[PDB]
Amino acid sequence: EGVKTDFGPPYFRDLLHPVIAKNYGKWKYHEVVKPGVIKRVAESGDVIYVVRFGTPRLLSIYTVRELCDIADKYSDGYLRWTSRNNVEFFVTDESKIDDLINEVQERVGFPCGGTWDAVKGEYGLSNIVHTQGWIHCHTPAIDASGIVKAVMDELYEYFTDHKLPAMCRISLACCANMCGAVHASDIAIVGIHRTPPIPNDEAIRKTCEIPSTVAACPTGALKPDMKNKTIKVDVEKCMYCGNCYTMCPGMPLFDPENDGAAIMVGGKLSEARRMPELSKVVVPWVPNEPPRWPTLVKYVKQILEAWAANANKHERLIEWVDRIGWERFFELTGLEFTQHLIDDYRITPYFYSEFRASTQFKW
Amino acid sequence: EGVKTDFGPPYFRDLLHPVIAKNYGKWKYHEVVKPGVIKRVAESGDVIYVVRFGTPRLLSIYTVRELCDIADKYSDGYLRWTSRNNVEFFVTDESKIDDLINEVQERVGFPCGGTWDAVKGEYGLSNIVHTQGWIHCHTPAIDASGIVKAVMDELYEYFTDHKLPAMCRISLACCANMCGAVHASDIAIVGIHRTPPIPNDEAIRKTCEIPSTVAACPTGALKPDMKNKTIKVDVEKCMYCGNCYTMCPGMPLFDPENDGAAIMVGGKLSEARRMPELSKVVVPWVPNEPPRWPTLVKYVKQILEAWAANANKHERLIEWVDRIGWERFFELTGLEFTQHLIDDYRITPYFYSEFRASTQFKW
Amino acid sequence: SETPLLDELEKGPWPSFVKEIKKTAELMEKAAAEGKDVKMPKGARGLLKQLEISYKDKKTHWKHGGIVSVVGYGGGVIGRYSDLGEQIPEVEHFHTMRINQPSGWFYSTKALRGLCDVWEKWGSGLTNFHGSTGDIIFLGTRSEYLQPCFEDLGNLEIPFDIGGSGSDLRTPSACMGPALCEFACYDTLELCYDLTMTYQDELHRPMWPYKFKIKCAGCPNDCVASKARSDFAIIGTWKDDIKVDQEAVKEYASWMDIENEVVKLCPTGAIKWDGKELTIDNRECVRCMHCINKMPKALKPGDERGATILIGGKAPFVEGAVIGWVAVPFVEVEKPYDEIKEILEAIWDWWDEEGKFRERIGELIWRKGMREFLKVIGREADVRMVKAPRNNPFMFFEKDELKPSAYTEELKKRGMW
Amino acid sequence: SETPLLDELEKGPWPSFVKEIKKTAELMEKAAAEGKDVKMPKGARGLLKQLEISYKDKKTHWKHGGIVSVVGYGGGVIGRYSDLGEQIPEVEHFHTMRINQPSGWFYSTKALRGLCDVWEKWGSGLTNFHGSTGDIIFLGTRSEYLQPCFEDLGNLEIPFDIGGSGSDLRTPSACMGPALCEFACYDTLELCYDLTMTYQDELHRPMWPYKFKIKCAGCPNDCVASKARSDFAIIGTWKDDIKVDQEAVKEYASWMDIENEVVKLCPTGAIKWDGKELTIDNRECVRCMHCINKMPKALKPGDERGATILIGGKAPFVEGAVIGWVAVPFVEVEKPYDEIKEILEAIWDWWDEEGKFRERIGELIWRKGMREFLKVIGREADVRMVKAPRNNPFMFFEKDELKPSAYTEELKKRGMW
Ligand code: SRM
Ligand code: SRM
Ligand code: SRM
Ligand code: SRM
Ligand code: SF4
Ligand code: SF4
Ligand code: SF4
Ligand code: SF4
Ligand code: SF4
Ligand code: SF4
Ligand code: SF4
Ligand code: SF4
Repeated sequence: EGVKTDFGPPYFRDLLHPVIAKNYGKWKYHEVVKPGVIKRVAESGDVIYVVRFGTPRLLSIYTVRELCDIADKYSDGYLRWTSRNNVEFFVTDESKIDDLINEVQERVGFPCGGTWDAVKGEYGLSNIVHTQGWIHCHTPAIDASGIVKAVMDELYEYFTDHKLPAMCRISLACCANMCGAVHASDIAIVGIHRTPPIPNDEAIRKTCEIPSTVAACPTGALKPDMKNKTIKVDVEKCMYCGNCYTMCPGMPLFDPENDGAAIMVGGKLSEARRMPELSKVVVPWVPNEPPRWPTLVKYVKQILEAWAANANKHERLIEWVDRIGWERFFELTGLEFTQHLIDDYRITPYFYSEFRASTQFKW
Repeated sequence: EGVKTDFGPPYFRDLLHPVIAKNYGKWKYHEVVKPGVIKRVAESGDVIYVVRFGTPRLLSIYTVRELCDIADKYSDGYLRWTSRNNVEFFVTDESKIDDLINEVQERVGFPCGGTWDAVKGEYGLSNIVHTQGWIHCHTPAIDASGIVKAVMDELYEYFTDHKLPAMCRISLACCANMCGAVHASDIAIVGIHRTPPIPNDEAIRKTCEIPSTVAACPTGALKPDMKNKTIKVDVEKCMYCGNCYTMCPGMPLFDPENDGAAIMVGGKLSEARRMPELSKVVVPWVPNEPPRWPTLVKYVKQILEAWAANANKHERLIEWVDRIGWERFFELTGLEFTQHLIDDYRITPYFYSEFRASTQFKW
Repeated sequence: SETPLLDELEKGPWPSFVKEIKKTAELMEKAAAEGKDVKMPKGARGLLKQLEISYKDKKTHWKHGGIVSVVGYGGGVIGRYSDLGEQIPEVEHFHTMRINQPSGWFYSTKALRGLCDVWEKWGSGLTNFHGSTGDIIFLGTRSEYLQPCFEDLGNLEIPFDIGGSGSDLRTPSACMGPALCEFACYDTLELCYDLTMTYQDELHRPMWPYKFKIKCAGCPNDCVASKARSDFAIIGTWKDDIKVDQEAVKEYASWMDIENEVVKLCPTGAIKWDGKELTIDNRECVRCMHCINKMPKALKPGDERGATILIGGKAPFVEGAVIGWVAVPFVEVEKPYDEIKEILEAIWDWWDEEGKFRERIGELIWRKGMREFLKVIGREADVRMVKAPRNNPFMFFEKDELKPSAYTEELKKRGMW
Repeated sequence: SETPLLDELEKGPWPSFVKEIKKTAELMEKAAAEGKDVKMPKGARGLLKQLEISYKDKKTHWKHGGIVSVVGYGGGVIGRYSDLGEQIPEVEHFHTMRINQPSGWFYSTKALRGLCDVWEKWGSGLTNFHGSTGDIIFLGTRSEYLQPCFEDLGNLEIPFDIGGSGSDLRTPSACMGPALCEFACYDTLELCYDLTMTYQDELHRPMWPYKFKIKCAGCPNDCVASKARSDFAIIGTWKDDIKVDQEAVKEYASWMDIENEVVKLCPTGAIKWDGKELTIDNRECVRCMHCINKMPKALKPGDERGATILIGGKAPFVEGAVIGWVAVPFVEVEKPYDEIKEILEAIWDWWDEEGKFRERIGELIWRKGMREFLKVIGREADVRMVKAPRNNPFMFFEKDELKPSAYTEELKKRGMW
């Protein structure tokens, strides 16, 4: 016998809603009824209603069972999540759509919304993709779950409606190794340090493999100390990425007062209208202010409300910038351009800017 | 007393034709009358005609003496050269313009032309900026004067008339340190090596400062060899740039059978309509074939004719590509894309792609 | 008030995570007091008390992880310890388990309940739905519980395996694709699972110089952020014409501003509308999706389907953040996917043989060059791989491309060349 | 024939450089035969012969040169020696003297006649009009003749000094500017001349880590290729409105297609035409010049004039070819140009202090960062310096910007900060 291994996840096809299983790869068109409700008509003529809700991502198993109770009812015991950590139900009988929407709100407190209609041209804010934060991670500069709650509270109304002229993605990373699509979002919140690491010589000797710690620094600020058998850090060359702390517990760069978040904009993943773009820093640093992070929230709101105001139907934030330029962008958003925003990261090769970072090309 | 030094060039203002000195900074407008001939009208009412002629750049003083005789006869003893090495005369009596053109043509064999007219949107091909080649330089891969002569013979009709729909600059660099603005030219001819150097240890030891020879290598292919007090080359990392031979006579890499020219396109210097751009390689290599370099000339002409045949008015090569894309560019020019054309020059920083290399910005 | 700073975040309209954590501990302690087989009832409370301290301190309270796994596997379990280990005993070990999600995150209620049963028993009762990569996150358990927990997950009527972590093939993910989406150019969910199954060993037993991720997107809309979030982004596309029902477009133009909201927005001017006919120049089309996005009833992807493969996508670490670039312009997606597998394996053989410690595939290509990368996958250089040809003449030439000469014979004579 | 390969280049319509060399040979030989004081009657014919052997071998026959100069100067004369010196002794020494051009290449015939007489006497009789930087090139003389040639030059009725070469300020150059051009935003010729005179020492006596180039363009058309070919590109611009003559625009509207040739080609859509009234949104205009270029009788640069300065322009070596980027969005250009001279001297000091052997200014800025560069020239960062802000979060913060913290004190009493 022995403990069975190497069997993988369940086969997805066994976990499909019957109407979905039958009409697989055979749909005619979709239709957004109202915000949070999307209709899908099959080539067979069958009609199923997908219904989307915001989740905190982090779920109690009890808030899981309680979703399964709802699932058996409105949706034949079938269910799914999204790529942005929303939850979607599948209702056949369209009279029981609102019942679902209401029961969900009273049972678990999960708002209906998170959708968008490109056809008409009206968009809603979807969930924020984020990570662990102080809940579980050993190298964060900020905490995801908290800021997410604080931001979405302010910008709730946007998730619930289609009040936006184009698609806006808000995403978050708790440190520089930027987990999630954070480097490619319309608005990004990125945990940064602003303080170099003070080496712990004792902790390094016993635990740290030095040569790979030294090799993992992108600016070369680290040099092996032969003596001594420790690491030396050139403060002039450190930009507080904290990669050395990832590699070595003897290299903390943590300072509660100076750690914070940068805000980046102008990212894009889809091909539609224009090419994918990496996010760009437009606010160097805002403080950690648990629990409401009011400075962060105000600056995200400020930015989003600026682009919302000006942007033409479909025109995303980076597309807006394409049109007005960064000169007018910094004015309207009311942000200041400092030297911190001039790229100085030496190691990335120029030739990457010449590669096709897109599926867009002619045959 | 002692030898006079530090006195500089003659003050230009004492060398300006009286009508030009009088109306300095007081021009109404210019009109391109016909190829080679530009009318300039001053606010004062003075009218001067600037008549332009192609030159081989390498001039005989006896040619300079001839041009002086002509200048005394038609332009009151005044003359200039242009920034692409054409020569210009200043005629006030409009009824003498053709006497001049014909007399220049006859006496020195220099053709009138090398102009363009933005207003009507009709453009001449001007002179090819080029350097020393085998005439005087020790680091060339190709000749300069031979290739320019061979290209200008084939493209001559475009020098004397306004036959092209936009500006086309053709520029030649006899090696990779591209003396000239060859690196931002609509069509650039750039000499290259394809063979690594063979260290001559005796010559290196005698004449070369090792550390600066080593550090002149962009790919880090050179290492000092303490034992034999010389340099070792890692052939795997050498891309035959020639820089180490610029530094050190003990590092030649010339191979007369494998030296040749790359052909690059899509450079733009002016701001007009779109930003400046560095030229991009589209033919990796063509051989030196003196005296006519037929293979090189055939490709330059092939590229020019394809752009001319499809380009809209004003639309320079890079603007033509902005429109059609590189896929259609290689098809229309009949050129092959190979892996050579995928940029691999590692040292150049990505952040330079993010700097505003241009005077276009909003106030 | 035990937790004054966290309680501020139970307020507001957005679903509170603080509410989620409280809801867990309270019911887990309610279960354990009722004689239930709960090994960690104290888990979620201690987590809340530590997070409360972290909010006060404005710093993490988790230290570096002493490595841990299950029998047979090397990855899938991430070790974590609290530096308040003695003050809050129950979070001295709070290890995460990554549970392989079903392709496209589809679930029946049973499957989910099964997961809850095992985790209530062996863990903190705290989960993430879903993790960034796509895995189900079992958040917080001890070292000697890992082994029994894995036994039982596999013995469930709907059984789940462990996902990928460390220097392995990570758990692949895929957009909803053909399960829900009329845009799908191929069966994303089948491809995701098939891959997950084919390279089980490379997922569970990390052997590579670093991590490697794969994400499958139905169409160029990239609904799983594949180009940014994976080393190997398999994105759906087509070769022939966008299928256009002309009457359906008239149904749009009855109300829609097709000239402004569609025509003028097409990147390459390929799409025309005059009032009667819509015309698409598929030679000029870059299959950006917008027009199909705009008029999904009317417009559709072509019949000749497959995928473009974008290589390199990664977060910034070491050499810089990467949105994947074009590696394979077109490849067929048909079971058992031999053409895609052949590619993946060739890349892995090469990356294992040549990759430095903690070097991502994209950094390796950057270091080695596309020429080497292309010969490894056995494909030709193609203009579609670049936004533009190189802006400098510093090209490497292969030995065999050179004209034989006095000079090459000299190089030969000395054993260089 | 003596030169069958070069003879081929006496054919064809383009004026022949071979004819130029041969003419020199014939007439220098004739002049010397006539008793005229000509020290190098054979130099031209030696060059020709070496060039013919070069065409046959497809390689240079020049070697690395010895250092050579005129008394008092360390630059401006570049030694060149042939490897064919025994076979052709008249070209064994064949150095170039770079003679500083008048601003904008303006001459009277008396000036040129002076140059021709001096070079006839002491040199090959071969010249370039002009060197790529701008200088007159005296192509080919022996070492013993450099000094007496320079002396003769300096004693001419219209005298000519040596330009630059080596690690110095090279000979600045200027487009024609206000002498002929209605587009000029400043006096290019005057500025050029003034910098040349002001920094004679920096030009004649190389003292820097490498070469430094200045070029002066009167307007954004950049007719001296300054941004590609000079480390410090002074490019004319304006701050206020384009001057529009409406009646003149109507005179254009009668024959010229303004919508297609002007309106649709403006990079920012700032210029509108409705059939009666031309409008310019100068808040949207980026001063690209196309509209003015299209309509010089109607449109003029604005009244508040000066220059944008572009920094770093260079050929590839070391770190890549550079088109220069915005260092100074706007500076006034008024005699005696104190603001420009200030910027220059600050840059030079800093570069002399920090530069490596053979490091260009552009490369130093890439190495030290724009922050250090901007403080050196005492100016604030401007959004006009970048095409976009940084695509990564790895930002350096200065000490004074950080909050006073237990950590900042811990750093202080450790010898770091
Ligand atoms: C729900 C979800 C499917 C899934 O879970 O697998 C999804 C679903 C669809 N996406 Fe998406 N997208 C989903 C992830 C995305 C995200 C990826 C991400 O953020 O992680 C974006 C890429 C972000 C980016 O580009 O930076 C994405 C790029 C798009 C684009 C956006 C249009 C644009 O202008 O860029 C299309 C176009 C559209 O609006 O119809 C699109 C269109 C669609 C369509 C309309 C396709 C269809 O006809 O069914 C699907 C309906 C959703 C809707 O609200 O209209 N979907 N798609 C996605 C999860 C996010 C969520 O819960 O809100
Ligand atoms: C005489 C000369 C300046 C000098 O001091 O010597 C010059 C003079 C003029 N240039 Fe220029 N440019 C001169 C080299 C250049 C070069 C620099 C170079 O090629 O090395 C270019 C920059 C090249 C580039 O853009 O890549 C240059 C880019 C322009 C532009 C841009 C054209 C465009 O469409 O991008 C204008 C616009 C125009 O066409 O009227 C221009 C326009 C002009 C105007 C029309 C301005 C005026 O109001 O008189 C002048 C007459 C040119 C004509 O033939 O129409 N000039 N101009 C130049 C000698 C060139 C020759 O013999 O052919
Ligand atoms: C589990 C997860 C957090 C979450 O719940 O969202 C995670 C969390 C950690 N990541 Fe990650 N990464 C998670 C998805 C990502 C993604 C997004 C994705 O995979 O779709 C990225 C960007 C894409 C990429 O891989 O480049 C990402 C980029 C990183 C980086 C490495 C990036 C690089 O430049 O090479 C760090 C650094 C490292 O690996 O040492 C890292 C490493 C880590 C470590 C082990 C922290 C560390 O520095 O040692 C994390 C463990 C904390 C913990 O115990 O939970 N993680 N990480 C994410 C996966 C959930 C899942 O399994 O489904
Ligand atoms: C004379 C001239 C060629 C011509 O016929 O026009 C010239 C000729 C030489 N150049 Fe140059 N360059 C000439 C203008 C340029 C220009 C353009 C300009 O000045 O407008 C450039 C590009 C801008 C720049 O400087 O980057 C240029 C970029 C170079 C490069 C190095 C640039 C770099 O850092 O990459 C080399 C290599 C070096 O500096 O050692 C170089 C070096 C040389 C050497 C000394 C050859 C060598 O490898 O050491 C030249 C010897 C010629 C000879 O012996 O007869 N030359 N060179 C040009 C100057 C004459 C004049 O005074 O007007
Ligand atoms: S982004 Fe950083 S802090 Fe957040 S989960 Fe990833 S590694 Fe941890
Ligand atoms: S924080 Fe980053 S830059 Fe500083 S020493 Fe550590 S790895 Fe290097
Ligand atoms: S481009 Fe090269 S070969 Fe030509 S003169 Fe300049 S350095 Fe010499
Ligand atoms: S030729 Fe260029 S790449 Fe090769 S060793 Fe010399 S400097 Fe380096
Ligand atoms: S990527 Fe394409 S097929 Fe997949 S869900 Fe998004 S729009 Fe549909
Ligand atoms: S898919 Fe995009 S590029 Fe193609 S026709 Fe439609 S809008 Fe244009
Ligand atoms: S740079 Fe401007 S001012 Fe100078 S000649 Fe050219 S168009 Fe006239
Ligand atoms: S100068 Fe250029 S940007 Fe300004 S209005 Fe004219 S064409 Fe437009």
